Amino acid sequence: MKYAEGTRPFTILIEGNIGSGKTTYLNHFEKYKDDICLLTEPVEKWRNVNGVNLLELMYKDPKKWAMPFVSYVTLTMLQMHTQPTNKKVKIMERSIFSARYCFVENMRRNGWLEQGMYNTLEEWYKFIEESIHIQADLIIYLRTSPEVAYERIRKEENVPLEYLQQLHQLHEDWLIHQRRPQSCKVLVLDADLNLENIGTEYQRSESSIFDA
Amino acid sequence: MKYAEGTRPFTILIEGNIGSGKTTYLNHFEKYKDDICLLTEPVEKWRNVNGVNLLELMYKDPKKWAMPFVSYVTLTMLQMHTQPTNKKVKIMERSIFSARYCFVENMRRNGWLEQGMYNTLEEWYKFIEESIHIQADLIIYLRTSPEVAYERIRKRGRPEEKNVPLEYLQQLHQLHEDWLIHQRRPQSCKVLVLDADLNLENIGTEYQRSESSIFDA
Ligand SMILES: Cc1cc2cn([C@H]3C[C@H](O)[C@@H](CO)O3)c(=O)nc2[nH]1
Ligand SMILES: Cc1cc2cn([C@H]3C[C@H](O)[C@@H](CO)O3)c(=O)nc2[nH]1
Repeated sequence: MKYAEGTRPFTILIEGNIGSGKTTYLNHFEKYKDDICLLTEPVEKWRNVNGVNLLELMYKDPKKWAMPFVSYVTLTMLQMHTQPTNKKVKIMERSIFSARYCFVENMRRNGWLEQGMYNTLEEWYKFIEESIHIQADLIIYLRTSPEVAYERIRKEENVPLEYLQQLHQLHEDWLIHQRRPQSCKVLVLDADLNLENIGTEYQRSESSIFDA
Repeated sequence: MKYAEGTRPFTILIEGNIGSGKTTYLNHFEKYKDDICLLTEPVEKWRNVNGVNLLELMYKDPKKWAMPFVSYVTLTMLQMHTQPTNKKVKIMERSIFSARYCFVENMRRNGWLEQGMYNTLEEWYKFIEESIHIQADLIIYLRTSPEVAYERIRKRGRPEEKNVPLEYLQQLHQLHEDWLIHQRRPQSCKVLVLDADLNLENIGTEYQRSESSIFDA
């Protein structure tokens, strides 16, 4: 058996470049937090590993901090995947899959993970796949232009357009092309548009809009 | 449930310093191969990781290769722990527990893992404890004085090991003492201690297999 086979709520992964409006799109589901297990990317855990800020240390010295940073990131996504709930729906911001097919892969290309390290991570991903139950029912792709993504990131971190281009192509390879092992179906939103009002045609029966 | 809760054979962990005679001790169980799942240190996997040799690189440049080396070593020990068998006894050379409590701790103390890396590895060990079933019924501790183990390493000249200083052996000695004698680590099972300053070539030989030709007519 795999670990946490009992965690099987309908599990939606929100995927997107930096600055694809993931945070906005996710905030819209808050009204449903009583019926939906809502998990936003755990940046604050990356900023504070028993004292240490792995996020700064990585965007400062990526050659040194890549392996440890992606290692910890991978753990935190694995916790979100395996996190039990009595709710019928889980929506996660990103996934172990975006860690493996996008961030790790870009880090290998940019030379921040040598072949030694890369091979070790891939061996772990194969072990994780064999050993840990990861419910993935649906992916929502917030698909952007790198140009549009770069504008949004200005509003913060020192991130070049070229990094966003790199992450865009890997997202295109995974979610549009089918060049990675594909767990589930993908729905694409044009995240170039403003998504402030997405889904608002749907209203909760409990909303004051339906009071007498 | 945890992964591989089905792998439940009586599992014995052989632990000791570099040079404690673990390879000799394990080889004496070879006559029991039909009834024991015998799993020796997977050094060969560490010497070829889809082409790369991680052991060399770690003893060459520990500061760079410590995080990767110990992460992969951890994986290979997990593969032995979780390996299924129809035999009633599994005997493993070392464990994830020596990786965590001895080798990772020693690399942190020697500055080859910065706090960031150590903390990340600890979070994973805690997750592995929670997620993966690790059968541990017995530890046999091949206890040595560092000086006797130093001498044994010299007499072998095993290329990677040759240049290990006495001070490194002392460090790993004290980490084994803290775990297997002092109980300063979370202890899963009982420990039996051999005096591995002595030669163990002939240990257990009062016991002979009935199938042995010494009991042929
Ligand atoms: C799964 C995953 C999330 C993630 C985020 N990040 C960075 C990019 C953004 O600037 C920041 C907030 O998402 O974290 C990364 O470098 N690798 C990652 N992998
Ligand atoms: C679990 C574990 C085994 C192990 C072996 N080794 C080294 C010590 C010896 O020189 C060699 C074979 O025991 O491998 C290490 O550096 N870290 C390790 N961790």
